[PDB]
Amino acid sequence: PSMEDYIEQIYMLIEEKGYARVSDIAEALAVHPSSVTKMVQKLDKDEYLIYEKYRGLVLTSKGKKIGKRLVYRHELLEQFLRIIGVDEEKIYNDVEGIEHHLSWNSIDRIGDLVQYFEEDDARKKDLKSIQKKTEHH
Amino acid sequence: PSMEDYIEQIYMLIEEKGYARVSDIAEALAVHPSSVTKMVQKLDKDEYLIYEKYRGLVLTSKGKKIGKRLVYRHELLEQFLRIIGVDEEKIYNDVEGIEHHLSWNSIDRIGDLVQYFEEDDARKKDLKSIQKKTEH
Ligand SMILES: [Zn+2]
Ligand SMILES: [Zn+2]
Repeated sequence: PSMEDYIEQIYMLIEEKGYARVSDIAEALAVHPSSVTKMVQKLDKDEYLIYEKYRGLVLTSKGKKIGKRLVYRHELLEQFLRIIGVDEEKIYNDVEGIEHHLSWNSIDRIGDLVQYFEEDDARKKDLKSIQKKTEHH
Repeated sequence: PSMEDYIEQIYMLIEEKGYARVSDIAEALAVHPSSVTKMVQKLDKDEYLIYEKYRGLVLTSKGKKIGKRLVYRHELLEQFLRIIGVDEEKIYNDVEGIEHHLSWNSIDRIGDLVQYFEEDDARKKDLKSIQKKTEH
């Protein structure tokens, strides 16, 4: 997991539970707690989050903005693969593997693509028609 | 560099030069020759290629089929990012980063999408109109 992977999951946990426990981060990323503590320290140093005494892990404004961006990117990519017809079961793992290796330019263009299809269902129908061609013929 | 990264580059060198030198593979993947030798041995064990006392490394039919599919995948993804409007200069690095992490289902669906736009320019024009809209 990259730094973006950690911030993405920390943001999600804070929104889901209201806080992000090291044990919960470790579970979400399927890694050892030590790996989390190491990354958390790096994120603290880079000012993405803090840990004032008790209370707990808290994202800084910089961490919150990036986290929101990452969840947006994840959601958008799933919608993209869903719209173009990828089997639902395969969508998550694919987004997991590509999301943090795409420039913002690509993300924003994929965003335009999604809007393109959402704007007129007729385009989705024509796309399905093409899938039928490339299917047999 | 993953196993697929190596096969993709080896296939390309063979198509370009007619052979894949360890040094050319190291330069293409920006890695040390030692890492190449290690990977080549793994690829040999896995039967993707073999070594010849006079022709260097040769891909087996399994390696050739994979290599061809990898180059197809790379080219397809570049065309996809290109048709949807990504700045040309950013396309290569994006494809390099995602290409070997997409299922065939996704690759084939992206293939249909490319055909969808290549079939009627009006669709390209309409996508451009939306980009102007999302631009506000
Ligand atoms: Zn994600
Ligand atoms: Zn490639």
